[PDB]
Amino acid sequence: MVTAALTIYTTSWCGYCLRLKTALTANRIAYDEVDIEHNRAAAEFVGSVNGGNRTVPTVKFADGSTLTNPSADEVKAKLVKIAGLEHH
Repeated sequence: MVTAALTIYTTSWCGYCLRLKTALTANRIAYDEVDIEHNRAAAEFVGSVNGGNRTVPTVKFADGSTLTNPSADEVKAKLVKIAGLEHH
């Protein structure tokens, strides 16, 4: 369905949270977000794929894989191939 393009795992008290939001918004990237300290299973997941420990935001794509705190370019590059569009 690609409605869940990427799920953002972050805390509200993270430094990169609002930084990355703006980058995605400027690229009109459609995303879903859930806070990690509310969702323990998500916290566990993001904490595992994070840089050592839970600190940085992580995006879980529609393919199931993650990318630890990426920029809008980096996510666009991946997301496009998952959804389609770049073809005829």
